[PDB]
Amino acid sequence: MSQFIYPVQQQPSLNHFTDPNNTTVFIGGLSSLVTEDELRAYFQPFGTIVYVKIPVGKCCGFVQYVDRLSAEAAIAGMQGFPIANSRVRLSWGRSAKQTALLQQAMLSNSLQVQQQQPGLQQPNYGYIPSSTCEANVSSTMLPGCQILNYSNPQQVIMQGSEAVVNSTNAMLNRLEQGSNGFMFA
Amino acid sequence: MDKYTALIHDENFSTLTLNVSRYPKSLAYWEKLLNYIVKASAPICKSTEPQLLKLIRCTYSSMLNEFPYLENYYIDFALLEYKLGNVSMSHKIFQRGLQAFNQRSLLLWTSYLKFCNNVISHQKQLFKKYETAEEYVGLHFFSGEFWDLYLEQISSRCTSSKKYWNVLRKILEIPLHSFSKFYALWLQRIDDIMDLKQLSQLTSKDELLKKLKIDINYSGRKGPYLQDAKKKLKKITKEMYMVVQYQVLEIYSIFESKIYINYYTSPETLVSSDEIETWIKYLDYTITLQTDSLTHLNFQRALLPLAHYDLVWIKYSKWLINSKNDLLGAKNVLLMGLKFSLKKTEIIKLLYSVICKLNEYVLLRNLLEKIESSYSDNVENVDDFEIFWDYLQFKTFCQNSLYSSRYSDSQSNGLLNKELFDKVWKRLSCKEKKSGQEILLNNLVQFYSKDTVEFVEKNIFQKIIEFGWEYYLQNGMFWNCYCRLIYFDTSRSYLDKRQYIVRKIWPQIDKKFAQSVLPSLTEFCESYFPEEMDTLEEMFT
Amino acid sequence: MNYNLSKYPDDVSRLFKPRPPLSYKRPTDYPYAKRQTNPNITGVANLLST
RNA sequence: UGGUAUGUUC
RNA sequence: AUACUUACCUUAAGAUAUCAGAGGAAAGUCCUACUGAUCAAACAUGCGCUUCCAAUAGUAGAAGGACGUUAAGCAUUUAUCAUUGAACUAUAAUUGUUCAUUGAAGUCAUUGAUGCAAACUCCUUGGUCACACACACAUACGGCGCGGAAGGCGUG
Repeated sequence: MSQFIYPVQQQPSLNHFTDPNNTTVFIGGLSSLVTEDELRAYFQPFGTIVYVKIPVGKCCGFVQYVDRLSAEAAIAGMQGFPIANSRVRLSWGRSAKQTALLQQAMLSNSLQVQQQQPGLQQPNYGYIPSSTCEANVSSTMLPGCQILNYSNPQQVIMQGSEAVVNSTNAMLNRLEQGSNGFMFA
Repeated sequence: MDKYTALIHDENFSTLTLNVSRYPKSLAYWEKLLNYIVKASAPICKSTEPQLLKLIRCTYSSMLNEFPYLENYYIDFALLEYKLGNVSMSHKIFQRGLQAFNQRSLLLWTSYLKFCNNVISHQKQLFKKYETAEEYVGLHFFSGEFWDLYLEQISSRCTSSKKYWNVLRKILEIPLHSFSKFYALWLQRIDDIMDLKQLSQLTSKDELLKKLKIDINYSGRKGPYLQDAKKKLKKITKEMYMVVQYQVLEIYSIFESKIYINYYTSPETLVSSDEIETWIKYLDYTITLQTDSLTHLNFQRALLPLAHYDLVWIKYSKWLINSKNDLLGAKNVLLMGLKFSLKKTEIIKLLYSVICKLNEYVLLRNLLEKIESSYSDNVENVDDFEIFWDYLQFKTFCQNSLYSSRYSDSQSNGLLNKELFDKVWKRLSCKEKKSGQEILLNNLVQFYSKDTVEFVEKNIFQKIIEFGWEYYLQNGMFWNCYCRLIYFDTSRSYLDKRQYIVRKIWPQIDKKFAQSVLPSLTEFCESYFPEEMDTLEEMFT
Repeated sequence: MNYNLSKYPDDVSRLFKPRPPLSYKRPTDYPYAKRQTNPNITGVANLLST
C-alpha cells in the first residue's frame, strides 16, 4: 500500500464541553442580590441573547447567545469579573430542558446521554455574527451593510442605516432615566 | 480599414465600453469588455496592430486599478506582456501585483517564481528572490508548493548539497498542509546516508557527540555504528513529526476545514456567516501563537474573501494598536481600509480617533475638509446621520482648539460657533425629513452656565417656539430637554428655576399635544419635582 | 516544462530535463559589425624602387 | 527484386 | 504474427603501403603463399631507461574543486532621450541649474557590478604496499624489495 494515508480519529462522546454548537454560558458564583435584568445588562453587548435565566436561590445563572462567537467573547470578556462583589466563574453549560433530563437521568443513574444543540443551517449570507439591533426599509443588500439580524426579545428584522440613530437614542434614555432610579440595570 | 477600426466601429464595443463607463464597480462588465477586446485580436502576435495592443494594455491596467486584489488578472496581464516579447514589463506587472498585496500572497509569489526561473539566469539573485518570498509567504498553511519550487531549484543548481539539508530542516518545523511529504523526503534522504561523515550534513559535530552520543571521528568497524546512528536520528525525527502533526491536525480540524473561499471575487459578493465566524476565530488563534510573520500573513490571507466588509480592517488595526503597540501601523491599515470597504463609517470614526491620538491634527483637518467637500459643503443635509455626527464632533474639537472662547470661565463654545451652529440649525430646520433631531437637541442642552444657557435658550428653544414647528412642539423630548437645560443651570437658584419651569415653560405647550407630551414630562417631574406633580397633572386634565 | 512538443510520453520527457539556464558574461571579442581583417593594406610599388 | 511507414481484418 | 490498403524512398566515383630488383601475360599496363629496402599496425618481450604512487611513532597532509559561507567584507563606480511651459544664473539663440507636462524606447540587479584580499567549512581523488627507526656523500649520493600509472627507446 501507499506511504501516505488520511488520518482517522475517535469521537470525544458529546458532553456540553465537546459540543461545537453550544451557545449557552453557565455563570456561577452569583451574588443572590442580582436579578435577571441586571445580568442581562452585563451580558447584552456581546451578542444577541436568546434567553437569560437565574435558578431560584441556586447562586448560578445561564445566558444563551445566538452565536458560538458571541458566547466565547462573553467567556473571555467577563471571567472573574465581580458581579455584585462576588467573582464569577464562567463555563459552558446546558439549557433548561437538557438540565432537567440530566437530573432525571442522574436519579435513575441510567444513561446520562446528551444531544446536540441545533445549528443555523449554513450558508447564511445576510447575517454578520455577533452583531446586535435594538428596535419602511429599502435595502440594497450590498455586502458591507448588515442585511439581516435577530430582533431583541423573537423575530428576524432587516437592519437599516437608521438603527445607529436608535441605539444612540435609547442610550441617552438609560443615561438619564436609569440615573434617577427607574432602571437599576 | 484594419482590424482596429473594424473593432472601433463595431456596435458591441460601444455598448460594452459604455456599460463599463456607467457602472465602474460591477466587474462583469469589465470582464465582458476585456474578453471581447482580446478575442477580436484573432491571433496575438508581435505584428498585431499597435493601436489594438495599446487598447488592451489600457483596459487591463484600469481594471487592476479598480479591483487591485484580482490575482489571476495580474498573472494574465503579465503572461500577455510576456507573449508580446518584453520580459521587463512582465517583471513590472508581477511586482506591481505583489505590491497590491503588501508582498503577502501565495499565488503571485508562486507564479512569479515559476516565471523568474526561466529569465533570471543569475544564481545568487534568483535565490535571493526565493529568500525574499519565504519571509512573506513561507508560513502559509498551503505554502508547500513554494517549498517544492525552492527545493527543486536547490537540487538542480547547487553542487554541494548542504543547502538542501539546511532548507529542508527548516521546512520540517512549519505546520504545512502537506508537511508529511517533506518528512518523507528527510526520511529517504537520511536512509541513503552511506557513511559517518555525511551525518555532519544533518547538524553539527558537537551536537551529535553531546546530545545523541555519536562520534563522527569514530575509527573502528563503522557499519553497525552507522546503523545505530541512523536509528537515533530517525527517533529524533519521529518526535519532531509528532509535534508538527499535532499542530497541523489541530489547525485543520478546527479552522481550515471550515473556510471554503480563499480568493477575492468582486465588490458585490457576499460571504456566508460561517466563514465570517471561523475567520474571526482563526485570527484570534493566530494572534495567540505570536508569530508576527504569520499574523500579518493571516490577516492578508483573510482580507481576500472579505476585503469589502470592514470587520477585519478594524480587527487588524486593533491588533496593531494594543498587541504590537504601533499607531502609525494602525493608521495605515485603517487608511487603506477606506479604499476597500463599502460601509466606511466605523472606519472613519476609529481613524479620526487614531489620528487624534497620534497628534496629527492637520491631517484631521484635511479629512474633515474632504468629507465636507464630498457632500458639496453640505454635510448638514446627509441622510445617514452617523457621518454628520462623527464629522461634527471632531470638527468641534478642532474648532474649540482653533478659536478661543467667547464665554466666561474659559467655557469652550462647542456647537455655539457661527460656523457650526449654522449647520446644526440647518439640520434642525428640516423637522422630519432628517433623522437625528433629538440627539442634536440633547447635545445642545449640555452647557450649564448662565451666558451659555441664555444663548441656547434664545436661539433653539425660543425660536422653534415662535416658528410653531409642530414636529418639535408635539414631541416630548423637546420640552424635556428645555426643562433640563434650565434646571441644571449653575447660575439660577432653586426657586428661580422651579418658578421658570412651572410658570413660564409649562403653560406654553398646547393642550392638544398633552397625550404626546405628558409621558416624557411626567418623567421629568417625578425625577426632580415631586411636589409640583399635582400641578402638571392638573394643567393637562 | 508544463507541456511536451516531443513524441515521447511525459515520463520519458521528464528524463530529458535540461541543465539550468546559462549565465551571462560580457564579451571579450569584437562585435559582429566591427569585425574586419586589415583594411589600409598599403601599396606594393614602394618596395620596387628601393 | 526491396525498406520503412500507416491502418483494417482474423 | 499473417494478409491487404495506401504514402514515402530504392545510391558520388575510385582505391588498400612505398621505392628498387628478377620473371610471366621498343612503350607503358597487369600480376607473382617472388625477392631486397623503407613505412605503418597488432602481439609478445626487454632495458641499472624517465616521472608519479598519502600521518598512524600518528588526529595529519598532497592534488583538484565548490555552480560554499563569513558577506550589505574593504575600496572605487554606475541608473535614460526628445517636446513644451515656469523661475534662474549669463559673453548667449537662452549654453548652465531646479519644478511640472506629452511622446519614445527600458534584461534583472544597486544587499548589484567591478577591484583587492583573507579566514573557515566541506566534497572527489591516492599502494594510505613490504622491510626498516638506520649516520650518508665529490665521479656527490648502491636508481641492489614487489607491484601499479604514464610516456621514451630497442628487439622478435
